[PDB]
Amino acid sequence: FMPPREVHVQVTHSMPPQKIEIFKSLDNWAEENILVHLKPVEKCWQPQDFLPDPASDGFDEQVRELRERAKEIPDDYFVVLVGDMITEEALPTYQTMLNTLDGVRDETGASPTSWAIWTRAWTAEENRHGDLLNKYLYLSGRVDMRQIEKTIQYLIGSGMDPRTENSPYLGFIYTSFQERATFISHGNTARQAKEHGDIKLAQICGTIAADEKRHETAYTKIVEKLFEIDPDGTVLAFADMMRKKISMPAHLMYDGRDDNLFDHFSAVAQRLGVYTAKDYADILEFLVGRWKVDKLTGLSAEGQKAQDYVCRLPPRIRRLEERAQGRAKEAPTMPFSWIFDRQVKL
Amino acid sequence: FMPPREVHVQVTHSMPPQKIEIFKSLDNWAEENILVHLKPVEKCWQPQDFLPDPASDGFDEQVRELRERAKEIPDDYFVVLVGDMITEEALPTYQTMLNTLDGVRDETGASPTSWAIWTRAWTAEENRHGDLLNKYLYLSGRVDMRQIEKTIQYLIGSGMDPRTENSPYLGFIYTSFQERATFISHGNTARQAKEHGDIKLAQICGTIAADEKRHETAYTKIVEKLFEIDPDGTVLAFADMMRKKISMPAHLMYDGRDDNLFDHFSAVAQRLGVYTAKDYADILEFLVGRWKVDKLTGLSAEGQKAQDYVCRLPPRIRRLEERAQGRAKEAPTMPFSWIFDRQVKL
Ligand SMILES: [Fe+2]
Ligand SMILES: [Fe+2]
Repeated sequence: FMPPREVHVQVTHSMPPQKIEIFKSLDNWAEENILVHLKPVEKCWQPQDFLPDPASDGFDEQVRELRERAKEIPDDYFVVLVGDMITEEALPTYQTMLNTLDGVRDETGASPTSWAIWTRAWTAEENRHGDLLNKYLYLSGRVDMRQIEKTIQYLIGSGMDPRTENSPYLGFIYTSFQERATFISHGNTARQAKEHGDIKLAQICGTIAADEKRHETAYTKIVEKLFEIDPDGTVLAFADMMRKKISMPAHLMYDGRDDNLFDHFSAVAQRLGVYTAKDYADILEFLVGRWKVDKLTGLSAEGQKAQDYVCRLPPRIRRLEERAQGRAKEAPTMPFSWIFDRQVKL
Repeated sequence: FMPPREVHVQVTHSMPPQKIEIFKSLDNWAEENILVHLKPVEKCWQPQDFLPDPASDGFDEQVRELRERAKEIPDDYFVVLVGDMITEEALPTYQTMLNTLDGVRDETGASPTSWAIWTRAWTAEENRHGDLLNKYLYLSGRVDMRQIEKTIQYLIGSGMDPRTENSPYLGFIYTSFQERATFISHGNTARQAKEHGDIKLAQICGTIAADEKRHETAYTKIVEKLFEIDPDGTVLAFADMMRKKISMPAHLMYDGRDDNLFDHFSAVAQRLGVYTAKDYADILEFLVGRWKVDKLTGLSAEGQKAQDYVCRLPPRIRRLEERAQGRAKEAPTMPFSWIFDRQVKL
């Protein structure tokens, strides 16, 4: 019953150590540019805002309406939603990931540094996503919670190596790409929940999307400054990540039944138009756009090629991955333990 | 609206670096002595096992029975249960904490080392506790979930510095003490749920207790080997931790309303006999017993005093903290946002 393992040689601490200082120097910069994308907790929504109120006489009719509505939502959607939700619940991993990063790590668990304050805050904000989606899914009755729980335990046990090699350059680029992927993801699960008549679920997805967009803005701003301070190392970092392809935090997903669970979940996501290969491209083009990569000049021999590769990658990735031919018609149907081994097209 | 902050100078990397090797050496030892307390995921219980089944015709009558029973459980209990639950949900922090530890850290997020495998697995096991208690509490309708959620967000944002200084010696002693504290905690919330007629909740707490006992056994076994390999550094570490007093992972608890929320939650917990100053002693006595600290001989000048301090501490802590006089009668009554500002004795 072994889950899938990371298949690539594991590289640690691949950024010149003499560069930690730049992040220690950037500390106050971060305090005034990042710790603003922090809504005070009192201002933040909480999951309870979107769920039946267990301390109200309303509770029953609310739970009943929730379920009544969930019937008009297809299984394929739920598979995607569930996958989405599982990714979210693997958060401990993700915090841990951010804390592998060399100049921006929380050395104690309660470090007073801007980098740490941000990490602990982002995590606290992120924690509400799992909770919300979880309970929603629980209440819905449309899904197999035990299999979903099992999946999550496998996932956290497995972890992820996003191949950031302990580099804040790579780490912050990764998360930049990452968070945008899930803004689109939820953006669409939201759009689609409305289309299937469930405004309250659309609201759940939409709010989660808003949160991921705010975080996107923050991590890009860190990278923007890195591009500004150290163009060379940064372009190099961006090209490195793209060469490796960004791998989603949930790729080692496993439910004890399906050895290609991630591939399969992603396929459904793609068929429904929730998150496509097309989007993956749109992300780094946006990112090449945002970081004005084309507008950079004066770099090292190695910088030249890195820039050009990263600038010219989206059109190629576009063609390469727009031949949905074998799979945008004769995709097989496949069971999913998350929905009691009911089946959906791939 | 600022939460409480850690009040002690933050010390990092206080273990001689030349000692990382001992943990790298201990790697295979850990694989055959620790990765056994790993029940395969398939064998593990999941939260759904203890909750109403949302995909059953039974769901309603189950939710109904759950709440009917929660009425016969007093508010003070719930305060304790909720605080217990919040501590649990601060898990991201705790994984992060274990990963601050120098020779036992996960360098990548999916490190193939025994130490990392254990950390990721322990975390995946621990994740179920929050989920379970959360949903239970949500269904119960006896508690204010929004205030609980808000508390959690503050908590994760705040984190904890358990003062382990990046030392696996200190880290593993901390978690050794820690996990035993919550085995007792849950042991008693369990006993007491039965006493108030809610067997299903007793089962929830009892199962969570079983998990923590398994983990206790593992972390003590790491420390046992450390005592065995390096008696000096270890006794020194144990005395250091005790001098500092072990601080619970949730001490910086805050709900936007009560500036001494931890103290207040702990007080209720003490009044109900869930976790007392008396217990805190019983833990390190058990630990001084378990690690046969008294039976050690041949140490350094500094080792002598460290051993004796640690051996003779529990009786003193016992007398010192058994004068529940000012507080084991005329404790004030106090509101708790976790229960809609209803009040309980302290
Ligand atoms: Fe998220
Ligand atoms: Fe626990």
